[PDB]
Amino acid sequence: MGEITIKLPDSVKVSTNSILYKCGAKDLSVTYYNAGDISLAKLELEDETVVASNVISGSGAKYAGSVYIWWTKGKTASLYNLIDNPEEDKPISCVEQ
Amino acid sequence: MGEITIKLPDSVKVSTNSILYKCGAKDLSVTYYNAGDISLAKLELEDETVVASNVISGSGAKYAGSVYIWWTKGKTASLYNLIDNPEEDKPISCVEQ
Repeated sequence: MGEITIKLPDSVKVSTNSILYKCGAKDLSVTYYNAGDISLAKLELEDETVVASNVISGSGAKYAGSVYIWWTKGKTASLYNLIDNPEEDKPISCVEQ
Repeated sequence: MGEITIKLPDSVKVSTNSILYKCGAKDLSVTYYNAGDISLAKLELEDETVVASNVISGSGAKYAGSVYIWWTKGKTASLYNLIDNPEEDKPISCVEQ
């Protein structure tokens, strides 16, 4: 296969945005998938490839996928692994590129 | 468009399972998208159509999407809306069909 096709119950428009973030000394390729309310972000992490959904948040866009939290405020974003850091308070900082 | 294509960085196999759950007196069509670690569930809710990702859990499969929590233990599953119920403790019970 190689690809996940989610068929949406409508003719909604679907957009794909890719961003390069630099997290410390590592690269991270994140691709966003937007279709109205639906918003996914595929995190191509070294540890495991994750597809996270946009979850409830107050400021920024919080994304939840496997054990990961991808929280983006603008060009900045915080990477949380909930097993490395169950408190969700010692994130890895990333910069958009 | 009408469809979300997530292109996976590999030739992993991708499977699609659809289930009918009955939640009280309503129907719910849920489709699961599995590709290794990656696991999504499109919830075709009356309120809004949601695509949730599999998140960290201890028992069952917990899925997070928008303000929704879809938690499945077997044929049973609990639907939480975090704005209706911020405590995540008064779920709507659903039965597989």
